[PDB]
Amino acid sequence: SMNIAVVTDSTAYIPKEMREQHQIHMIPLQVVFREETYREEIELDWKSFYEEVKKHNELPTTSQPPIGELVALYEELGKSYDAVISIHLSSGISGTFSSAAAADSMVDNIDVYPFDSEISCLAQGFYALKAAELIKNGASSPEDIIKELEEMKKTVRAYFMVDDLAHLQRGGRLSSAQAFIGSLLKVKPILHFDNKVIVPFEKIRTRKKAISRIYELLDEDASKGLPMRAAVIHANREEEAAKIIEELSAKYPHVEFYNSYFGAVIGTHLGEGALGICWCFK
Ligand SMILES: CCCCCCCCCCCCCCCC(=O)O
Ligand SMILES: [Br-]
Ligand SMILES: [Br-]
Ligand SMILES: [Br-]
Ligand SMILES: [Br-]
Ligand SMILES: [Br-]
Ligand SMILES: [Br-]
Ligand SMILES: [Br-]
Repeated sequence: SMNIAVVTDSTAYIPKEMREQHQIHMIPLQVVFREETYREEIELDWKSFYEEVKKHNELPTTSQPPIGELVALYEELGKSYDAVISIHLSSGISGTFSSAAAADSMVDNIDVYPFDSEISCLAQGFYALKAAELIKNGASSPEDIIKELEEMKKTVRAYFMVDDLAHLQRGGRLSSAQAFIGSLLKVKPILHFDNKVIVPFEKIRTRKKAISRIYELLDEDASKGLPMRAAVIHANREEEAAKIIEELSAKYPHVEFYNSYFGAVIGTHLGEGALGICWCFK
């Protein structure tokens, strides 16, 4: 029956060729520099970001997409589609989600179904892949697709570490956590999402130990022998990510592994040297 489009914001970091394969449209968030503000992924790739930042001593900030651009995308989309699955980074770390919702009453020709992925990066990307796959196999209810995504959210996991805690501190997305701890985070932990916001998952002494702990955490799901997607995400640490994927994929042939990155908007908050691993059931 009805035609359903799929949208995600840039911070899902789905490779552009893969988005084309799967019919996934994308709305960029912004990275703000001293002179220029860019639309990430389209106007600034991840290597340029980390290169620009260190060779200009940039202290970038980020912005959600202008509500105007969301509306324009939906209006355009609505000429060929009845509904859009609009998938976004956590409502606890960005106003993007709530702008997608508010943009729905601003467009007549399409029904927007905002989905709070309560996460970001390729973990959020995974929801858009599932949505496209469902749509490809004749999913004709936007509601049924959303139900599907919410169930999948039950088993999506992500753990990550940063090199310098200062970037997160600066961007403000450790506020909730620190509001609950009652004080200031000084030592680097494993981080994860809990109730839509970033919080320490566990105290750890070294990055090496953090990775090994995350391996254990992955094994808990990877050991069931059920089909999975997983991504090792880096902020300018591609070789390190590749060694991890080399070792992990050998160990888990049933887990499809992606080498992915923190782009300009997310890397603005995590900082170069950040590393994480996420996964979910296919
Ligand atoms: C493999 C692990 C992936 C986990 C994803 C971590 C996301 C980093 C959180 C901080 C970024 C906040 C973005 C704010 C954008 C805006 O200004 O609205
Ligand atoms: Br792009
Ligand atoms: Br329409
Ligand atoms: Br509408
Ligand atoms: Br479905
Ligand atoms: Br630090
Ligand atoms: Br926060
Ligand atoms: Br660490």
